[PDB]
Amino acid sequence: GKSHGYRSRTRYMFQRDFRKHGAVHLSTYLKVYKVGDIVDIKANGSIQKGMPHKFYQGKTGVVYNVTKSSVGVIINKMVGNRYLEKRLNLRVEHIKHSKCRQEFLERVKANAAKRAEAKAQGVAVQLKRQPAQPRESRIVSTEGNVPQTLAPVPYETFI
Amino acid sequence: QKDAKSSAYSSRFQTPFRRRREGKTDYYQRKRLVTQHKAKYNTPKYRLVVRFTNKDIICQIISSTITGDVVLAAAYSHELPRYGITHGLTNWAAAYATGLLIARRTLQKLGLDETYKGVEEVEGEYELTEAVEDGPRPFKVFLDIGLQRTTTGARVFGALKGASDGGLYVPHSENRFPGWDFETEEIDPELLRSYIFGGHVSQYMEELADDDEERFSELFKGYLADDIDADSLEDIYTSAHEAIRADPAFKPTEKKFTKEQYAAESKKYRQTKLSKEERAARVAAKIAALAGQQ
Amino acid sequence: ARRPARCYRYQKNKPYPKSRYNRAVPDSKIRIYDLGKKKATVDEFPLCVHLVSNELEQLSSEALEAARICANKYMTTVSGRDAFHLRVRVHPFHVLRINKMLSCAGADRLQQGMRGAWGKPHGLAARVDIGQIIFSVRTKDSNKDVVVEGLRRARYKFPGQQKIILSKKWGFTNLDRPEYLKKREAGEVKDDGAFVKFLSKKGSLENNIREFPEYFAA
Amino acid sequence: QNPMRDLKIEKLVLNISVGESGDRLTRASKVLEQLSGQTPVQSKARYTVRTFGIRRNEKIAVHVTVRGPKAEEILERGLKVKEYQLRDRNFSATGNFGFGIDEHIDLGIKYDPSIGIFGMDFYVVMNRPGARVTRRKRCKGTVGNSHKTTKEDTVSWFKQKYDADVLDK
Amino acid sequence: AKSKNHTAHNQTRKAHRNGIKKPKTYKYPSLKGVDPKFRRNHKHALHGTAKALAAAKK
RNA sequence: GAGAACAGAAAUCUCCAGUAGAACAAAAGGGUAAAAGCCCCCUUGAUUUUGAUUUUCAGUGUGAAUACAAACCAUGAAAGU
RNA sequence: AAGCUCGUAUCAGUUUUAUGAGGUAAAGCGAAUGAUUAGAGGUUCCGGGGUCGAAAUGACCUUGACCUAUUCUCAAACUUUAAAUAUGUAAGAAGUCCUUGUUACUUAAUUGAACGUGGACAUUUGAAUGAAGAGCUUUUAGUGGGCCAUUUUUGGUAAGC
RNA sequence: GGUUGCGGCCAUAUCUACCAGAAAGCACCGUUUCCCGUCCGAUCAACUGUAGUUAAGCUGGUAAGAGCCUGACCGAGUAGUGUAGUGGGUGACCAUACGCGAAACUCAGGUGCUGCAAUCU
Repeated sequence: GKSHGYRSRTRYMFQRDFRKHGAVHLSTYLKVYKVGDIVDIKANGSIQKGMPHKFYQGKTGVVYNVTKSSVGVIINKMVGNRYLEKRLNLRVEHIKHSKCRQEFLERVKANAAKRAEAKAQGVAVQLKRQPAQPRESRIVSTEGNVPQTLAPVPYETFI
Repeated sequence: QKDAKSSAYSSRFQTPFRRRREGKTDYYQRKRLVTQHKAKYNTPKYRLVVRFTNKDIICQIISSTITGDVVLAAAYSHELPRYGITHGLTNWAAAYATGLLIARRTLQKLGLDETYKGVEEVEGEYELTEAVEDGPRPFKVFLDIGLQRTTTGARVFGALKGASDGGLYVPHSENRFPGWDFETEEIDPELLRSYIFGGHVSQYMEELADDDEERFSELFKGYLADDIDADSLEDIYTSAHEAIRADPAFKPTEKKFTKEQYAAESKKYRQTKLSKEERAARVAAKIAALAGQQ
Repeated sequence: ARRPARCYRYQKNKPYPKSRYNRAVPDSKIRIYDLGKKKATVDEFPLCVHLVSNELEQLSSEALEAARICANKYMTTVSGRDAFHLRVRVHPFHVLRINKMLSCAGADRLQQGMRGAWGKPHGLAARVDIGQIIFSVRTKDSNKDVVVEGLRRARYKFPGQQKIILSKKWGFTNLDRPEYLKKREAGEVKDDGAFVKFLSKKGSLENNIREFPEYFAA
Repeated sequence: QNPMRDLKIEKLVLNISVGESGDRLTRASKVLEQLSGQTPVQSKARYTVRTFGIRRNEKIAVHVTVRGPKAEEILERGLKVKEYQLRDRNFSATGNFGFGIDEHIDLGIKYDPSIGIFGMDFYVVMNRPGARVTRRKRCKGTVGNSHKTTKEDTVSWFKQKYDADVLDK
Repeated sequence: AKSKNHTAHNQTRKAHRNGIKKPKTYKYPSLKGVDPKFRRNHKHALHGTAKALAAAKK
């Protein structure tokens, strides 16, 4: 018959790594996790206590409560036509700080800095971000770069 | 030829970290010694680090950070001579004094010298450092011994008893001190009290100072030259115990040099890499010499 | 007794090899893959002729056997027993399956139709892609017309389309004739039983002097 | 050079592998007791063979590790049985040599009528000072190849001491 | 008589008519599943600030 | 792989090599090496009180599990478990 | 269907930027596992045979395994590497920065943790495009036999299976 | 810069064969009276730093070394793949249009960096 357990179809998903098996480095435990920190959930096969479900591998969440050795995470889960709020308890081995939020914070610092310097002269610093614009004109010169003409090649078997 | 490994075996070998390869860090235990309760977000889980080596006793208090472990206080046994200890810096009594030298030293810079005086009279009673009323909840540190094995009478635990007598709140049990009884689950303080003062080396001084002289002249010679006898083996350590409490200030040394001349004299005795151009010119010469039919 | 090759010409199923999940299969009906002067050295056979596949299909292990014998017989009786070395490049590794049904009248009572229709092994086959070499024969340049006719005759034993192509490479190596010739004038090549070992600049220098000595005694 | 790379014996092992368990080992250990001076320990059985008649953990053998001057003391008088000749085949690649004897009646325990007659499997392990880096828990390293005992080094040391000699090979 | 066993057909298209949007995000989320030890502390700390501010803003 | 009386391809003993090519009840897959493996010591934390949560899902039940809170202990020098 | 609260926003079957996750396609086997073609070179105190030998840990020829460097070909339940298309999170005012009040939790320590007090930063206020109004509630119908096409894919020789 | 104590990243740090290492330190190294564990003071418990030795450990260097790491218009815009056509072909399959784009191979380079403290001609 059919077989739907907790770790069904997780063969390669919780497979450890290439050449990284064994005890985990202690930067994973030295970390400090606050309420409201944005985290991603990558499991660790060695640590069996406090593993998440397969459904949350690679899913990013936010910390709501913190415990002695583990951490609670808020996850929104698509079921039906909606998002149902899901709460997970995870040891800090299967949780790592989401770096996605981080580059926005460094953007705020420059964004706050540029406005502060701009108001001294009022130049409309244009703090927004722009997408990649179409290129503008240029002059390409042929000193020592004279064009060389290429032609289609005939057929050969090479075997 | 026999100890030849294929490229298939070598490629897939995952090396131990760097100090598992040196047999230096029992990471399985260290994982317990530095991992903090998360709700204590940034509190440093300090650690009484005593590591035993030939000809020296090393005592340091260490916490752990991601970029590396941090030490605030260090006590050694080669700095005990300032208290009048030049012989036997590697016994259970010197391993005691360092636990007392560090305790005053680490409590100095913490400002907790006025309180938590510890056990001023040396008696050997198993007594934890009690928490004083409306006081700063005395300083808490923990042993790590590493790969050394815990037994009864091990000299790693002269450092702990040397620390609690200094006021450091180190949790411990009384069953691993020398003098503990296996038949009846208790310890006799009198026999332990001697070992604080060197009880084991005490009687062996006078018992063979007169019976055997050929041996007693080869070793224990420094005691003979310095005229140290068995009866004075206790009051010299009493001076140190009151010397530790007097000046734990831990003045540094002069190094007889600076950091620059230490490197400058050592840069000329090392060996350096061979240049990429030099390697190829070394390859070409060997071809023309060896394969060139002389 | 055996189904026509029509029924398994196309790659419809995933590869089904022999493993611990089959544990019982009929053995391959081709077991010899080297013919002629397989003992020959590298440099007596400068010519290579290939028979390539222009289709994505499956060749039966037993069609390979029939093709092998026909090409072997012609070249032996015309060119000589030791004038060539014939290698069947592709090996049959795919297991075919049959769902046995009763061929007698009244069969519709005891065969359960399509229920539980997972078939049993009754044959093997090879899987060949576009341009995959099927046969590679190495011989002397004077033997061109013979081995071409040999593969042309063996081409009649295979389903689909096949091409006969001269190889730019020297024998069974992967270097073309001018490159092998300039790597043979120096000490860069060392004879083996049928292949040749090439010198390379990576490795310990003392080893590279023990083998290919004339490369350095210039 | 050669300041502290002298060859000295690590230990001396005596093995007596009986095919059965019973009253023999009780007295087979007695000849080990008096000859060595130290009590021996039994050897269990790792797996059943059902042809030697040995069961799981049936205490089929007994052996004792001897170290120090007594092992040297046992070796010389024990090797006196072998009349001071020895095959080089008895020497191993890693640098260990030994010998076996039948009828221990020759030495020490001369007949001891209660125990009976028994043989021994002598074995001598050599090393040089510094071998504990392979044993010590901290900084457990590997001896260098210069300091490593060789098969020819063991046989040469065997000639000089005891003035012994080696057999054909 | 046999029938169809299971398909997900037309299930995603039904899900986009009244679709699958993220529900909401409120400020001051619930305290369900929080460490009780910190929660008892929170009440006592909360009362102290409220009473202290009440006296200052009496 | 090299060696030792009976003793050989399989007894027991020694050394060297050895990233798991063994074992961890069973099915298989992950995991695990100063251990999660093998041996020794002590004990019942396979205890007590009700809550939250994951899985399957209707965000029902049942089973399994996760991290907690309030007691009583075991072990260990201790960190901790 | 009835509406309800608001009036362009806590929006979106889309793209961009930044950051994750994955083990498929391909690829690979002079890399682990397993399968698999061919010879070459070596060693047996320790494989089977023929020759010279009473035998030797004596020698010679062959066959079997064993080791080394190669060689041909592969895998749904093999894999070092590893796409495409898909998939989670973020792109602000519920933000950022500064000072300090509470606590029965935590720390050696007014050390931290959470919540607040006071102050500063407003229309390029923090990518694109669009928004047809947005968010919410109650109730109730029918349906709960499906089928076809390109692409992916399993069983079957196949099938308007 | 060497060394030691404690670590961070966990091979650019590993493995094989050699060479060298001044000072200090680590080290090997001596003993069983003392507490402690063994068949065995071998590991270790305990003691001395004195009778000694750099032989090993460790560090560095060497090798057209093995492994590993880095980069490349090196293979290669190749394999593969999203999207399109009343394209081609009996079929198997293939070409074309708008996009994304490997791996093996080849070549070149490299073979630990670093935090706190103490300590060193």
